[PDB]
Amino acid sequence: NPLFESTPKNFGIGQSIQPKRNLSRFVKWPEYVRLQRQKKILSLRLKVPPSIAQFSQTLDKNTAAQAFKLLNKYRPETSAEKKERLTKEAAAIAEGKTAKDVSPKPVVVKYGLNHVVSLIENKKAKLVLIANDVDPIELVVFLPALCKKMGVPYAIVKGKARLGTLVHKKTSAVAALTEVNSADEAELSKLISTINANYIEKYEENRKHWGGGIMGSKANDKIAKKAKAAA
Amino acid sequence: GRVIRNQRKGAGSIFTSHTRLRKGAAKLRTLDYAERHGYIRGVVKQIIHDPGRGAPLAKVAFRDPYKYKLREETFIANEGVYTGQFIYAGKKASLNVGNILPLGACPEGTIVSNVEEKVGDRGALGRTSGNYVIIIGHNPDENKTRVKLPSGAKKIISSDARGVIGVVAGGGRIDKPLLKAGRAFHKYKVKRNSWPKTRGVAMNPVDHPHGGGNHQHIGKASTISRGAVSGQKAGLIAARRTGLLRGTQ
Amino acid sequence: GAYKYLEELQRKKQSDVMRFLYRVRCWEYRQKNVIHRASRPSRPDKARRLGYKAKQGFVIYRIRVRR
Amino acid sequence: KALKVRTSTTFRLPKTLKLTRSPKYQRKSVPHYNRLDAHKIIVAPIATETAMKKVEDGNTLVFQVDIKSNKHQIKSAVKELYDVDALYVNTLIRPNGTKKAYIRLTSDYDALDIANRIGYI
RNA sequence: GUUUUUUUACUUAUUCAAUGAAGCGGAGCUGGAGGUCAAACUCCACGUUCUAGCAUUAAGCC
RNA sequence: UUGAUUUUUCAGGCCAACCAUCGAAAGGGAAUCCGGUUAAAAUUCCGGAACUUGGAUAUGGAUUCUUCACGGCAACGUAACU
Ligand SMILES: CN[C@@H]1[C@@H](O)[C@@H](O[C@@H]2[C@@H](O)[C@H](O[C@H]3O[C@H]([C@@H](C)O)[C@@H](O)[C@H](O)[C@H]3N)[C@@H](N)C[C@H]2N)OC[C@]1(C)O
Ligand SMILES: O[C@H](c1cc(C(F)(F)F)nc2c(C(F)(F)F)cccc12)[C@@H]1CCCCN1
Repeated sequence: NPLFESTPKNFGIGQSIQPKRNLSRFVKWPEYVRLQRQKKILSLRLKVPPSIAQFSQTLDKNTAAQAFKLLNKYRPETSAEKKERLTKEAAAIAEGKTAKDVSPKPVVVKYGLNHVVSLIENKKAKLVLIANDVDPIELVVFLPALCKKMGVPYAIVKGKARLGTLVHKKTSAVAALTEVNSADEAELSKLISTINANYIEKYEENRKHWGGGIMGSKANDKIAKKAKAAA
Repeated sequence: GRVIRNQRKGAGSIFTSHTRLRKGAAKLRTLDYAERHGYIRGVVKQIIHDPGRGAPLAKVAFRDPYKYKLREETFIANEGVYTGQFIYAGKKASLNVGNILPLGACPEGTIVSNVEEKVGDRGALGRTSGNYVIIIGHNPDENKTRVKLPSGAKKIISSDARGVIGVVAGGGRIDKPLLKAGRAFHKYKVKRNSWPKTRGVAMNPVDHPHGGGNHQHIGKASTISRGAVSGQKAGLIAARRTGLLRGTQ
Repeated sequence: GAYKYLEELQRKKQSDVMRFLYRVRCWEYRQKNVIHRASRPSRPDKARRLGYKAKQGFVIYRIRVRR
Repeated sequence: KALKVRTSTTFRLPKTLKLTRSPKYQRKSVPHYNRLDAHKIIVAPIATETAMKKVEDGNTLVFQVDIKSNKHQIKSAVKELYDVDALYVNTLIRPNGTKKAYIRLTSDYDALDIANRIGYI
């Protein structure tokens, strides 16, 4: 016991060498890291026009979970599922029968930007989900206005990768429903009522709301002290 | 005509500085945490001659704050600094000859050398033998200090800029005449190729604007516009006045 | 489809939306090398009109040139 | 969310797996045979009067050798061709551009007997 | 209501500088003050100065 | 760099300030001398006597039960002496 003394190190200026602290704040990151962080910052600093600022307000966790719950019951055919349907149809036509009979009409999610745009323009889409992170943004920046003019309920959802895995792709810009089964019409109606309150009913007043204009943490510190001085 | 000697100097071929025997550049320490917030102690190891320079240099050793390692710095030696002396650099450093302090921490009238124009540039002003910078006044609200330079000019510098207390050593070189072309030869042998100098009026017209004529004479005014072009700027460039200076300035 | 909308939108280079996009993208492009590979066309409709297809063996590069 | 601790400010290229080549065809169909075998290393004996004097006295055999061969290859080559052991090999590039080797045999061998057996004396 | 001039605020464009991108910004502990009169409201500091030594690979506590 | 494991795979740990390369037959730089010998070579051959570097590895010695040697006031000494 008397041989285990306490030898406190002194880390003041001019004293013992500084210990290994966590210096992640001071790291010299590679150039691509710095570029992608400053891209996000610069989009926050400037004034964002309302057309782009629309995409900043996405469905909350709960409503998005409900949307993807409904929307997962209508996923497209995988390669294997289509393969089996095709062999079944081949059997039917090697008999006297045809393909239309043995396979029911499909009721699936609709994806693909050109396809979904043309579905909206024909008033065939009942619900459109738009990814918030599409780049270049002009691919979907007009979509809320189009859906408004066509009276098609829409929601800016989070995740082109989520929409992608819904339809067995890496990413998907949009996802749409043209129809659902009789058992699901109630939940689709409730979903549409919930999202219409934030998106299609607010579209005209969001047309007037600019985004961005947000300063950094140190600049917000300077403003706060100026606000307390006059206080 | 021909490219004049003025113009040839900028290509830097035979006119680059002769630097083999030089002893490293003389700079202050980098502004680090210790100098911003407290002070750091170093010890003078050597006072050495730097060829091409009139002022001696001081080799001063410091501990590295962040790793087990010794850091050597090359300072311009002020008069009275000796080998073995402890040197203190930082915001909290005492007002002693050889110490490095922010200009805001020095009272009015303090003599200081190797002063920074901008904070952290490691020294720009008052570096030659016998010269120094005087602190004239402080403007704490603006965090500015007013100083007097060797040329007589007055300047405003940030109070966070540093200087070294005292007068640069080696002062008084110019009080003794060189006496000889050979002494001038040995002087520039370790500086650059600027000596001897042929007079422009002793050349031919190809060589210089002053060349030629059946007597040696300039032939037009030697005062040249600031807006003149290269090949024309020989003589007294943009002179406000000429002739013997009489009276105060 | 969407390509017609993109065509007509890219003709409004002085609208606030396009001015914002051009500012941000010009800064980004100016941060990268004078010549760099682009992972995809920034104007897919324009690229389609000029012969691009989203196939293997089609490549997009970006370059800045002094004015 | 769970962020790395970095005790250095220098970011370095991370370590990634380096695979060995597994080509789907070999690049050279037939490997080359030995380019300096013993018969190409030793070109011919040198039997000038000066050379044979070195044979008679210093137990040294004198040969013309390939310009590209070194002392190790020459030692091995005489071992494989004549079953002798060299004490050393001294080499020389002649003014006509060919290489000459002065090979002194160990005391276990008689250079004159080996030279008679090789056939040039 | 849109427009010219002047002035001055901002920071992300752009520009200058330093570094092996090491301690920035804000808050808070600890103290010392300002006589308090409501309880912490303002301020300031926050481990190194007789000496040409030594400080590196954490002790200790839960 | 080790601990080794053979499994030609691992397990860690230590750091990466600096370091492409070229640039001297007078600068820097591991180590050879004497005698003899040829028509013509020699600090290169022959005879004798050494040295340096890189490696392997055995014996002898030295060290350790006060574990990593003793002596001298000291300057310092020694065949060794983590
Ligand atoms: C004249 N004195 C100035 C003083 O006025 C002030 O300067 C600010 C400067 O800090 C601001 O700017 C600074 O701070 C902002 C932000 C953190 O507030 C940063 O975004 C910016 O990069 C930085 N340069 C600049 N936008 C206005 C100057 N008057 O601070 C610096 C100073 C030298 O003391
Ligand atoms: O401003 C003056 C002053 C002069 C000088 C001197 F000229 F000697 F270098 N040095 C001063 C210093 C000094 F640099 F630290 F020595 C500090 C403060 C004032 C000084 C006077 C001197 C008497 C005491 C009051 N300050």
